[PDB]
Amino acid sequence: AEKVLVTGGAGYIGSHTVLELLEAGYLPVVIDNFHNAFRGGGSLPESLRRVQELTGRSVEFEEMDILDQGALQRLFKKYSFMAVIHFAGLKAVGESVQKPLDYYRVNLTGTIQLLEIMKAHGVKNLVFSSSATVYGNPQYLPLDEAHPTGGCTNPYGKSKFFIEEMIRDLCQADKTWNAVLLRYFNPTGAHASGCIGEDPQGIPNNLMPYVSQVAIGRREALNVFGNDYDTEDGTGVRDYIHVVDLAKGHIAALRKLKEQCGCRIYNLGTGTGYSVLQMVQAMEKASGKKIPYKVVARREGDVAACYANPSLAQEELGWTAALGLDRMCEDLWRWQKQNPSGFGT
Amino acid sequence: MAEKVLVTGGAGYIGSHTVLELLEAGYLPVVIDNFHNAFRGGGSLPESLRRVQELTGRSVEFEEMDILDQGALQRLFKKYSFMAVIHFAGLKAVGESVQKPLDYYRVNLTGTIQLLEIMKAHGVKNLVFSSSATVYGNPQYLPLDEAHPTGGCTNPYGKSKFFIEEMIRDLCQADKTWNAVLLRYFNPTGAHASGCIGEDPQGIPNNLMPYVSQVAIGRREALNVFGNDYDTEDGTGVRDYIHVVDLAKGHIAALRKLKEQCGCRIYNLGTGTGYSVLQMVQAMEKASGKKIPYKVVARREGDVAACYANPSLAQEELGWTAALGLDRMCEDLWRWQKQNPSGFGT
Ligand SMILES: NC(=O)C1=CN([C@@H]2O[C@H](COP(=O)(O)OP(=O)(O)OC[C@H]3O[C@@H](n4cnc5c(N)ncnc54)[C@H](O)[C@@H]3O)[C@@H](O)[C@H]2O)C=CC1
Ligand SMILES: NC(=O)C1=CN([C@@H]2O[C@H](COP(=O)(O)OP(=O)(O)OC[C@H]3O[C@@H](n4cnc5c(N)ncnc54)[C@H](O)[C@@H]3O)[C@@H](O)[C@H]2O)C=CC1
Ligand SMILES: O=c1ccn([C@@H]2O[C@H](COP(=O)(O)OP(=O)(O)O[C@H]3O[C@H](CO)[C@@H](O)[C@H](O)[C@H]3O)[C@@H](O)[C@H]2O)c(=O)[nH]1
Ligand SMILES: O=c1ccn([C@@H]2O[C@H](COP(=O)(O)OP(=O)(O)O[C@H]3O[C@H](CO)[C@@H](O)[C@H](O)[C@H]3O)[C@@H](O)[C@H]2O)c(=O)[nH]1
Ligand SMILES: C[N+](C)(C)C
Ligand SMILES: C[N+](C)(C)C
Ligand SMILES: C[N+](C)(C)C
Ligand SMILES: [Mg+2]
Ligand SMILES: [Mg+2]
Repeated sequence: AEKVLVTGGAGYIGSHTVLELLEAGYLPVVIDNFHNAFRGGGSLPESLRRVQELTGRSVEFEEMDILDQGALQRLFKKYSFMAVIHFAGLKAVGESVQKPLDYYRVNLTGTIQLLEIMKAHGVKNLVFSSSATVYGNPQYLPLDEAHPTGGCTNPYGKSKFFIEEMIRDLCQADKTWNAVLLRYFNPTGAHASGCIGEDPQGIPNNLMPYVSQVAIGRREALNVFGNDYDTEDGTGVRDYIHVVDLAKGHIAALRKLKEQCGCRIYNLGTGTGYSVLQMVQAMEKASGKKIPYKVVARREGDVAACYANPSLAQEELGWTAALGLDRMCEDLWRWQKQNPSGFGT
Repeated sequence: MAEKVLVTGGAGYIGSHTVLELLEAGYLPVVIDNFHNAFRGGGSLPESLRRVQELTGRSVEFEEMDILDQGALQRLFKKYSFMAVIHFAGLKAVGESVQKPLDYYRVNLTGTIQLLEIMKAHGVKNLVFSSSATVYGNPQYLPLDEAHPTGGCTNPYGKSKFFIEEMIRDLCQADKTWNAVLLRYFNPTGAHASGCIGEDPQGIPNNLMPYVSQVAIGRREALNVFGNDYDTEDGTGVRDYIHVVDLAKGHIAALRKLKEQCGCRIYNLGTGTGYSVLQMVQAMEKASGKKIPYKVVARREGDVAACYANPSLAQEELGWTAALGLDRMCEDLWRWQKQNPSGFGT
């Protein structure tokens, strides 16, 4: 009746969201298998221990895989969840092209297993981590919720779109379900404290963490994936949104579920697009470092540009992304500088 | 021929017929099935397979198991050397799908993903998949060629088939070492000529033909025709009925194609000719010599007016075509029904 299950909560967006939830008086229970998150010293992952410290509130956590029915059943028997925020999954567009089965497995099969447990336990309130990739190659920009979905350019985007469809079907089959599908754009930045941030395990697939690792000196130079796109400078254009703003959108989503909203879909973006080179520039500026780069071939699955029309979320969720580029860059750099090796090494 | 061909859902309708064709064509099948929609034999083998053994004088290796059981699947791939996999296993009750979506996603999606993962792990990268004309969504033009748009399915069952195609297409695009033939079946009907095996619907049939045959035999009072106000010659739905034996043979063609290291290939398995509900009723009265009373009721949710294949690509590239006609299909269906009033058993 009270707890909020947060899958993949030790990750980038999840950790920030657990923070916001706690600050807002909610009671999160987090699960993660650490596939893409650093393991803390103690029971808690590093990221979560830090959130526990920043908020002053306990973080209930369990190490587990969403693909383990057993563990999930156990978890649901142990806690009385009121809702589920589902972040757990694989998220690299380019990797998906090469390892489709891993994506279908973790993203599709893992979500199906979670929905089955939820249904079984009567916890029919969900917030799902969707993505702008479900729009496939943009037919128009900015992207609104009315733009066609499907015809994705990569297996990851298909996996997200397929999940949206399953959810719509589930909601059609049972009107008692409420589900908010959040199509995020490109989150960046970090908690203002600089204590938590984006700390991928291994080499970063995302632009910004890679860029920050270059500025801090952990990486020699950034590889720019193509410069022959139909954009102002030829490099990819994305709608960067502060991870803090994005995290806050989850609280608004929780409120929407309480209205017995049914199945709803909202973009979570700023509406302002920035190119690869513009991001590098903003980061040189924030870090005071030179961010060497070189142009390589395009990365399969990538689109030239994508940015959101965030009006719907403002109208129905009463949410808007407050923070801008400067703030994103500044927050990112603060985290990087305070944590040159991320959470640990 | 020492390597084996794994046939999932092989105790079922299309699968059993396919197993028979594989044996006759010299392949060595290993069949798996969980009995979800197949009748348990008196012994270990499913009845359908027991009969296929007698009809061919050849043996069928069989293991009772669920594709969702990773442990059993992993053991299976250790036990045998497979050169290819023909994947028939799955749930197919469209109506139930609209009500139990997750069951459909679990069995069809998760089941396939597991199978593909185990195949990969053991170096088996040759697949034949049971797809369906439903992936084309509501027809935008007729006849339906492989290039007609896919997706936009109207029920979970259909969406699941489309999702599986996409996954396989993605796997093939990623890895040029994979070969996969996606077969879009249209409306399988008929039965093996011996009348020994056929479609054995569990409970009230959801498809037209078994409902028709069951009426003929008196197992059902009368046929309910789902609408007669469609934009068709007689107003009833039009479909491309294709003999299960021809369909089965298409799978042998598929194996041959895989041998060509064909990558991802997609072919319709239809005849190219559509027939209306009323036309099938008349053809069944002709074949059976029995009365088949009907009554026109409301349209059934999700039905399209007409659906039929463009069989050219299959003929030219898969090197296959349906040889059996309408009368043969009805005749064969009737023989099976007549000789087995209650389907399988003893
Ligand atoms: N970062 C981005 O730009 C975007 C992210 N998304 C989605 O948001 C979600 C969270 O993304 P991020 O926080 O950026 O990535 P992340 O990799 O930091 O977070 C995902 C978390 O899931 C965990 N995880 C992975 N597989 C798991 C499994 N089988 N069981 C349990 N935990 C598992 C990982 O260890 C990780 O902590 C994902 O679903 C992602 O696809 C969608 C759009 C934007
Ligand atoms: N009959 C038709 O009109 C069409 C059939 N298809 C597809 O062709 C395939 C075969 O169709 P049919 O022979 O008519 O159906 P069927 O139900 O007779 O055959 C499927 C077989 O799969 C087995 N099975 C189900 N779930 C299983 C699981 N989890 N593990 C192991 N075995 C399992 C069932 O027990 C059954 O013997 C299916 O994938 C179906 O969706 C596609 C188009 C048309
Ligand atoms: O080393 C790198 C990494 C990225 N890029 C480019 O930078 C941009 C952003 O790339 P990336 O951070 O990988 O983000 P996306 O591929 O746009 O996808 C992100 O944003 C999507 C929503 O827009 C989510 O679906 C994905 O999970 C999330 O990874 C693109 O134009 C990339 O080509 C480079 O040039 N070099
Ligand atoms: O009791 C019945 C059953 C069917 N019909 C009609 O007969 C036609 C055929 O219906 P049915 O046998 O259920 O076949 P389809 O709905 O066309 O679907 C079959 O063929 C599809 C591909 O064409 C596959 O996706 C399915 O799995 C398979 O069941 C349609 O016009 C129906 O409206 C009736 O009038 N009465
Ligand atoms: C029209 N667009 C392809 C430039 C978005
Ligand atoms: C006869 N065979 C080798 C083609 C199976
Ligand atoms: C194997 N094939 C040449 C008949 C396509
Ligand atoms: Mg390639
Ligand atoms: Mg009469």
